[PDB]
Amino acid sequence: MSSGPIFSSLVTDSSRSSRKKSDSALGTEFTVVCDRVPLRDPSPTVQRFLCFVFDNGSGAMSTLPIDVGGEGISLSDMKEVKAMPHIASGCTAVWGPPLPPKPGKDTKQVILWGGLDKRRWCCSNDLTQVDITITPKTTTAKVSILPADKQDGVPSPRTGHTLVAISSLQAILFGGLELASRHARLGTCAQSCKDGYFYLLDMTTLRWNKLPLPPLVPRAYHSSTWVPASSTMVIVGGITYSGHCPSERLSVSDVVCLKISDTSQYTLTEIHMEGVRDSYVSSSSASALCDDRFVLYGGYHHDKSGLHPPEPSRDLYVMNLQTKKAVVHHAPTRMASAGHTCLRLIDNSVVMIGGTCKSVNCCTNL
Amino acid sequence: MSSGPIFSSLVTDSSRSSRKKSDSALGTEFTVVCDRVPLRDPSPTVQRFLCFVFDNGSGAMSTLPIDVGGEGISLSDMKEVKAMPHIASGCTAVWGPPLPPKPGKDTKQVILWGGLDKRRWCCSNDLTQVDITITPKTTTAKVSILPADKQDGVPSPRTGHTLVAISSLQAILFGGLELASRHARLGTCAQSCKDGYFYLLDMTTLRWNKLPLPPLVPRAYHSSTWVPASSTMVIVGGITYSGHCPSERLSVSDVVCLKISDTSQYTLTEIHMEGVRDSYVSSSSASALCDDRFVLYGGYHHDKSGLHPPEPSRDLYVMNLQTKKAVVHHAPTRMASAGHTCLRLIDNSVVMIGGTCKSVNCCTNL
Amino acid sequence: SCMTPEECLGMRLDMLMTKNQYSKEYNILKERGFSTLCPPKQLDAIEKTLMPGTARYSLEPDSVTMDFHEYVPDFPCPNTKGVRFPYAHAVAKTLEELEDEIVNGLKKLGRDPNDPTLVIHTICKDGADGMGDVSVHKEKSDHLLPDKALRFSFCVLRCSVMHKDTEVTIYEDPNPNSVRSNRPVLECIGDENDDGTVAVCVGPIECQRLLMKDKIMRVHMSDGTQRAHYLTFFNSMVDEKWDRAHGGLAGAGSKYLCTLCEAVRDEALEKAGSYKITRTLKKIEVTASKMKYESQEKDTFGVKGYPLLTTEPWERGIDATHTDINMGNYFKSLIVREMAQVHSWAKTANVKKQIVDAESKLDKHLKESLGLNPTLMMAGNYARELFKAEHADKLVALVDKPDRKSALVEVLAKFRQLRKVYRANWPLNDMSDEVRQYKAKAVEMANDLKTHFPYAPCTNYLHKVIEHVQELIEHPSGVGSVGALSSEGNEAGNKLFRQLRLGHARKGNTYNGLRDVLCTHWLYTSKTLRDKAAXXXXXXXXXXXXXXXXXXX
Amino acid sequence: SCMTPEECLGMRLDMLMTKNQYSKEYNILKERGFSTLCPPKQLDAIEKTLMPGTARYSLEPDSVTMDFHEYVPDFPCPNTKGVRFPYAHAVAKTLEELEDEIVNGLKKLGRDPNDPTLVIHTICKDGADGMGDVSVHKEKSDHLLPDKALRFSFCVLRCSVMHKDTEVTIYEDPNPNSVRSNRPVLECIGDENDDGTVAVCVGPIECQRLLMKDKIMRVHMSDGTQRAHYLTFFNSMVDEKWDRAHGGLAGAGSKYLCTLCEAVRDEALEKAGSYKITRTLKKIEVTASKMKYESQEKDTFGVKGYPLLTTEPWERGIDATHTDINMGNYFKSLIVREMAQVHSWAKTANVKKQIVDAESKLDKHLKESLGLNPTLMMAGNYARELFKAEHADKLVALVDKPDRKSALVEVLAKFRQLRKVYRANWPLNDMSDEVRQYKAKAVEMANDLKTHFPYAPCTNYLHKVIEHVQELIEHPSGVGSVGALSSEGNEAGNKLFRQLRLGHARKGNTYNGLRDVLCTHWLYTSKTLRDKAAXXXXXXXXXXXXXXXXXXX
DNA sequence: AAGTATCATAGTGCAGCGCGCTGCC
DNA sequence: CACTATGATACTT
DNA sequence: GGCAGCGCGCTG
DNA sequence: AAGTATCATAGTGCAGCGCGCTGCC
DNA sequence: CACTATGATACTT
DNA sequence: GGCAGCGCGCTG
Ligand SMILES: [Ca+2]
Ligand SMILES: [Ca+2]
Ligand SMILES: [Zn+2]
Ligand SMILES: [Zn+2]
Repeated sequence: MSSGPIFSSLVTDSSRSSRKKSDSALGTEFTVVCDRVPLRDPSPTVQRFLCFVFDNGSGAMSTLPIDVGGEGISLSDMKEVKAMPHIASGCTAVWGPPLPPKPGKDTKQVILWGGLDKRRWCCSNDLTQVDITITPKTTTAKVSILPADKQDGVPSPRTGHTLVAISSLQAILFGGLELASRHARLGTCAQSCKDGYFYLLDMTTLRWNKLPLPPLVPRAYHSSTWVPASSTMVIVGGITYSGHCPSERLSVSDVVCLKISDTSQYTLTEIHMEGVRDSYVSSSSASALCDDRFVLYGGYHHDKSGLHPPEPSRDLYVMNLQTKKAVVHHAPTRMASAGHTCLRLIDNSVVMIGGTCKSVNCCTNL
Repeated sequence: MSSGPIFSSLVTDSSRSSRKKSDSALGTEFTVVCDRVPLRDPSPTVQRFLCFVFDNGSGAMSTLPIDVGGEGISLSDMKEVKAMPHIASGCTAVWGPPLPPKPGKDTKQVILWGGLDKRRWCCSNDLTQVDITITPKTTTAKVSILPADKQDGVPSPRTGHTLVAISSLQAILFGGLELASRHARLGTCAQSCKDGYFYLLDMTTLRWNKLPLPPLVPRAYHSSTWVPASSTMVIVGGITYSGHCPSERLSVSDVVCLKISDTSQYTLTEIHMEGVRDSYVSSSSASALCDDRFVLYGGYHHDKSGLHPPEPSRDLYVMNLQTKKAVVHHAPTRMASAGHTCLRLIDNSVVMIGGTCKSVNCCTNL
Repeated sequence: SCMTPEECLGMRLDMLMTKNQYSKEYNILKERGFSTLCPPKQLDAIEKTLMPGTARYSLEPDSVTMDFHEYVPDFPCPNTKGVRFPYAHAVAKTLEELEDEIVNGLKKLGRDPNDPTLVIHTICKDGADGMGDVSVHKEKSDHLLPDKALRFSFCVLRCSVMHKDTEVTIYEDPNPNSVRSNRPVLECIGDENDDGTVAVCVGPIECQRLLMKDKIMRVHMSDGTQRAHYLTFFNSMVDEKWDRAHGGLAGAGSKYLCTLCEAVRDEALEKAGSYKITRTLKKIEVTASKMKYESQEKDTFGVKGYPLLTTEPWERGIDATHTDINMGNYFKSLIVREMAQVHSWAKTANVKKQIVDAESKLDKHLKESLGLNPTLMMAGNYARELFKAEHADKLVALVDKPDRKSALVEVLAKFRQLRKVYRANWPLNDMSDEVRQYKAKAVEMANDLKTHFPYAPCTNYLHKVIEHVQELIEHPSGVGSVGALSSEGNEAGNKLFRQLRLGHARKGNTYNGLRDVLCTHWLYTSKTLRDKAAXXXXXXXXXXXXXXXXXXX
Repeated sequence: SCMTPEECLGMRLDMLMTKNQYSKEYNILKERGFSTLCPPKQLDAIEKTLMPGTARYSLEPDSVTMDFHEYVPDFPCPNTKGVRFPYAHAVAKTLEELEDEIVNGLKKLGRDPNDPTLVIHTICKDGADGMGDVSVHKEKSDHLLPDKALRFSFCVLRCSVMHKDTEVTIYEDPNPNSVRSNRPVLECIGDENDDGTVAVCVGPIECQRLLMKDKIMRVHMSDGTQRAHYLTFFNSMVDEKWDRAHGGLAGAGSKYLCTLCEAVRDEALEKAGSYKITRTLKKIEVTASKMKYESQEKDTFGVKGYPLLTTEPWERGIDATHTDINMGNYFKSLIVREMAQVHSWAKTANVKKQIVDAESKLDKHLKESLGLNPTLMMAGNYARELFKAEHADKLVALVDKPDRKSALVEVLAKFRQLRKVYRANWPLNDMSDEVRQYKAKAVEMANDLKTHFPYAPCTNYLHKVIEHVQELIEHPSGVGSVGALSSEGNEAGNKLFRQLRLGHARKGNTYNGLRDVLCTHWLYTSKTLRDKAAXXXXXXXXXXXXXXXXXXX
């Protein structure tokens, strides 16, 4: 069921939590899986999205799960487990390879890539493995930082992106660059340096094999999430390498492995849409999905100035890219207070929507 | 047993009292009676001094009893009963006439006289009756303020003194004057105005019948307490009407009703002593008694300057005025931190000594 | 070549140049050899001229504020140190100032040096207020100094009642609610909550003020000829916390809310209009000669009173400038109560979460277009943004259900329309139809709260708005306003008081330094100086309005 | 007749006269018509002369401290606003100042305009420290400003190593631990505990400092002929809270107490003397490439370190002036512990009542002869009373059992005798036998604590006294002291920083006003100005010592 | 009568963190 | 054994 | 093997 | 090139008290 | 519908 | 008939 109401979920009274009212969702990056062991409601009915809403360092407390049950949202646990050596605003990529099972608990591997530094204020390419394992009533964690020793074909460290992949050992895509200041650089860092490259990243063998294509150089700061079920993956706008030309987008760009039974024939195309107004990106993030279409937020809850168009604002854009007659409509826009920082919650063949914000800790629902 | 040790009594932890550590003994004036109904230790042994250590207004909290048991000192009660319409630093005179008894409680009448004002900063002659009654485990109070309506032969309102009397209806003596500022007075209030008069004060009939004598004018700011058992009463120094001539005292002055079977033959004499050094008064208060002699404190715990002599300091002076060979010796001086503000605790035919201070809430013991 | 010392003395004060810095500039241009400013030995001759106490009536300055002995601790002297003047000399020296103004002020009649003929009717105001958290020194003693200070000053407003049938105002001191027309009387380091001390320092000043008031005086042997005056005063700078703890009453009230009328807490009705005057003293004595807490207990009380009533003239008191803070704490509170759909003013355990969260939302939303950093202790600059003619939509923009939005803007619009009565310096010379209709207009404004809101809290200043303003301005032989009678001239003076002490005046000894605060703060506010200094003509540009364009720039 | 503008510019700064006040005095003496000071349009010509960035090396001033875009919120920009300079121009403009000093400083040799011959070896110091609770403005935005400010400045001390075999110091800047020889580099409004920002503002200044250090430069095209210099620095104004949270280590420590050695918490032994230098970075990588919290955990650590080690030269750091506060908080604590017969440093539920009561007694007794108002956050003026040669008996007068009294005075007497090593501006030119015996003397001083006291707490500054001072002064190619290398010149500068902002500089807009703080604070400290202003000759009175009498008066 | 010198002192350094115990799981 | 800041006033010039 | 309290001491 | 005018805003008003409920004696 | 305070700079003289 | 908590609102 798409086009469902707001559901401003229930806030935290800070009665058994820390002194933040759980408002520390600013600068956060995480993942979530519909998964078993209902350790937050032992009922024969409530299927539960298991989740760890904090996976960061200098953004917040170190890591933290959440009480995303079947329907409602509350608190169920407070961690500071593996207390903050971690990364800045980086990424939170696709789950790692599964491990041999145990009688009572299940295994998880999280990859973290890219980001700033809370100490040097420069680039970082912290490839990070984190082992996560869930038994009932508690969990554990292990940290596996891997610097450039195990890294083969090291990509340039850079600012910001998301990462998508087939669930084992395959391509992980399209970081976003920094005009980094170095020694003798501090004047006029408004230049434009570029790579704009494919790179297939095997998850176990740490090797960024760059896939062959004549490279479309621009537009690498935001993107969408890869879709299953006659698969596709789309990049969305937000950058012109300079911070001076806007990214008023009227088209999309499909990066997709063409014949997915093997991993071959990497091509590129663009498709113009039934454009509602203009300017797909409000220079911010949407990246979320649906089951036969996209769910793309991102607009200005507060109208920071678009450079050339006076277009962008907080509403939802939904793209019918799965249709060969690729058009753009809207769902009924639940104009809550939300905007400008959303994170996804998808499900296949059905619409089940969750989301976070900066400090308006709420739920985006459709 | 005279000449006994210090007994710095046990301090209050402010665990069940107010936020003062009972250090509010500055500017206080009270009375105390060895009396029955041991409502602070129901034992067949512990005779108990019953007491109400606060009887003031602007000095402290309104009124307050104390845990002066038989031997030791602690807390036993906290009042703010009849919360502060009361007097400033005034007096605390002899107990009033007893009332018809009740099955379970005993009656008390307190007279308060003289003092400053917390509101006008001038004289006050607040004749005050306070009804006090003690049952077990609680008490009660009533206030009877009487201004000059019921007053006959109104004396001049004035600064400071103590008051002594035979236990019913007889003479109450020797206030201490103010060089009060009025309209057109504020320059050079270092003058000298005088009364220096006897006045017999009937307790019930409010009449200050001034007893006939050719008046010794000087030395009315401090005095001692009237003594039973071949009675006598003594005045001690502290004033020269001016604040500019010191009161280095080497003699005493006996005011005593001569033939006490009636109340007649009011005479006056002075007796020089076996003077140890000089300067009986440190321009402050002693006024306490003993059973065959006096107990006279008063010296400088901090040496504020005597004007002509560099004599006065914190030790105890004990006068052998009961002996016809009237001499002055010392008890072994328990040189504690005490001085300059003492209040009395006497007993006939035995030495039992208590005392208070400014903020060093302690016990003077001999 | 060389110059006039009064020119130099006027030069120093607008700089707030400390005395050593003037000595340093004198030494620098002396060493360079320029015929320039006067030496400081030329200053301190005429510095003792303008000090008070150089006239007579109908010799050491800077008297100590204890005036009793040191060596004898019999009186319990409370912890206080400061310097005061005799009040009458401070009146007379200011009377010496405006003498030349009266010379050019007796116009269209003349007859100037006629002493028994034309008696001048002057009228003024005064008041006092405390301070907070000024630095403490070594003090070399056995008792502390409790951090705070008392100041008492007084202004001069009008000088014409007893004149002709053509009774015409001739001098108004045009600022007038400010610094540089405030002459100091009392500066001291003390404290006023566990007080004890206002009857020591401020008390005798009021006991002198009683002998001052309502008497024809003469400024005796002024300058050649004398000049008479009829002194009149108006004590209203005594804002609410000072009002009752020395006007006898009880601060929060909860039974009688006004220091002019007798009114129940729970009355949002038409009016009270009663004017209790000095009756309370008698109801002290009935409580004093009979059963202090158990006689006439809430029975005869027009108003509760504990003490015997210090400073005298209780028929006159309100402030204007120190009501905008409570009006803002009223209206922003009402907007917060409207923001979440709640009722019944409280902080209930299931309501105050909504209240605090909506207040934080209003704070962030007002931050996104205007400024509010703090939460408690509002400032008058934050007050005046909440009543400006613009920005009304921005203060209500989160409030949905637009009928309540329209009513909430409408009540504020009534408040802007009828706010011009107070904080106007001279009504009865402007807006006089509003002056003659303000009682019915304020009854309508309280009626707007009455019907569009079932809450109706009446705080201690709404009763000082919907009544006690029409008749107060209307009243004969007063002044005829509240705005120029306000109490802001002390408070900006307090901005000077730290500034003239914290690394300005004598340092190293408390009593010797506070005297030098008071001396230069008395010299700071002579009109004989400010008419001689900073009075030039700017280059005219046709009234700086228009060539024919551009109301801005 | 008319005057020199540099004379006027020197006249303004010692007054701290704001620019409008100088315009007002110019207008007053212009209207009176006196040939006097220069107009401000004559000032602001040469005001841009002394600004940095007017030389070359081996054009807009006042650069913004963000230097990236506005319209694109992709980088999470932290809450900070301020103005900085390029560091090298700030070095070079000060190098332009002392050029004429070197001209009269190259004495007994001469050979002055010989550029490849005599290369001058200069050496200096720097450091930074935060602030607290400066007022916040409207700011017209959606994020606040967290109350505080960062300042970074640097001094100049010596200019002679690479000279002759007769290697002679020729200029020392005689004050030197003060204001008016501190040139500013960074002023900004920010915060440093939830920091994020020191790597934004201070970080690139240190990354420039690395390119600065240890290189022969030339002040290129100075004035006619050039002049070369060899720049050297010494970062030690970085007092303890700054030291470890950006020197990698952990503040309270409890395992390794010094930022120079490797030492156990529980060692009151002879010495450590080890000098860890930049090794910790490698022990970051072993924690970084292997098992962040579970590899070499308290196993290989000479010292614990979380991050990858900002500002560089870690072999040099201590302060002198900011140790008297902790020495006083040590010794007054020891006197309190002695006052009641207790042991075993703690606040136990049956001991801390005795501790607090004895401390209150000591506070009142010290008040009855000297001054101590506060309790927490001691001041350096309260520090220097506790080490003066007198008043020793008054600090121990309540302590009975006179053997402990004699030992308590004796330990302090050792401390006075051996305190002259630090807070001396130039040892190795005075007290040199104390300099060559201070290690054994401090071992004796720690030995006095060792035997007369079974307590022995070793706080973070006793290890910076009983070691790390002898070898630190003894060390080759350093400076040879700690006293003139201290960090008080920033802190009195902070006294100026409120003073140049709180109602001094441009107001109404934060970023536009803090720039005008920094500009006039750069102009405040040119030696080219202070040599031209306030330099006269006082009237001599035979050295103000004696006729033949009266060491006082 | 001009000019320093002396007297005493205010100004400003203004919360995170990391132990070391503890039952307590 | 930080320096720089304040205003009388006693003691030199 | 944590683990979150006191409980406080380090330097602010 | 001299001189105001305009632009926006900081400064300072900085805890006692007295209700009105409540069980709770 | 307090006044007094700050420093560029755009717009008059 | 108190009575000392919350519990807060008044004006600071
Ligand atoms: Ca006040
Ligand atoms: Ca600091
Ligand atoms: Zn009223
Ligand atoms: Zn060390």
